[PDB]
Amino acid sequence: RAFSPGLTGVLPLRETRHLVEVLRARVGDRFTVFDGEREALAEVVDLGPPLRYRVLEERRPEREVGVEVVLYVALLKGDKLAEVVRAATELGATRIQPLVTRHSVPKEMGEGKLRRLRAVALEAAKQSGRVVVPEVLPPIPLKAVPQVAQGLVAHVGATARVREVLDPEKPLALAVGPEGGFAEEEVALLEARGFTPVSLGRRILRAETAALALLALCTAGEGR
Ligand SMILES: C[S@@+](CC[C@H](N)C(=O)[O-])C[C@H]1O[C@@H](n2cnc3c(N)ncnc32)[C@H](O)[C@@H]1O
Repeated sequence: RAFSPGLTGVLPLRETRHLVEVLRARVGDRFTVFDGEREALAEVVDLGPPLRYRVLEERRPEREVGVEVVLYVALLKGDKLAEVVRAATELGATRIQPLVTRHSVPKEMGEGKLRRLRAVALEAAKQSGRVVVPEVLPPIPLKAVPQVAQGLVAHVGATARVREVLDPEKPLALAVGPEGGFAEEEVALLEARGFTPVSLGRRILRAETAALALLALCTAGEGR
């Protein structure tokens, strides 16, 4: 795959070189090009440089992470979850699950909130390139959080880095605590669901910044 800003048929110097120089490209070879916004298949026309290609068929850029990415975040005060669902949507979350935690101020979510979150979601995906829209389900209790093939819980009291446990091939389950945070009993209770504690640095982070940090380290970090 090559990088061509705009898919105009003119591969920038760097791209032209590597393909012909290193990869050893010739006239006829069918490769793909993308500019980050769209993509398509091509057929090396002239080696230039710059190498001029022939777009054969417009492709649909891979936008999804690859595995299911569930975000279990505690109900936040105000419209915080609105900023979370947005960033999370553009970060790869394929499903967002609000959680009712001991210290989570709000204990429930009205159809109005669940409405705006879904609105924000279906918009964030649209504005991120994603065609898939993350599912924003009605809140539930921690106890409901099922067993997970893989789970990471942003825990201030942890020593494990995400890049030391993250298994790219297996689905992903994330968990962030409310403004107050997860209760010592809640945390371990999640670990009993398959959630491995993870640190997001040596500074206190808002539930929103925490969900973003965690998410970014499991997708944007791995370049997926
Ligand atoms: C802002 S914290 C609540 C206050 C925090 N327990 C404290 O006393 O420092 C809410 C959530 O943000 C996430 N978080 C914030 N800072 C974190 C950190 N340094 N490491 C891991 N998670 C963190 C966790 O999900 C935490 O439950």
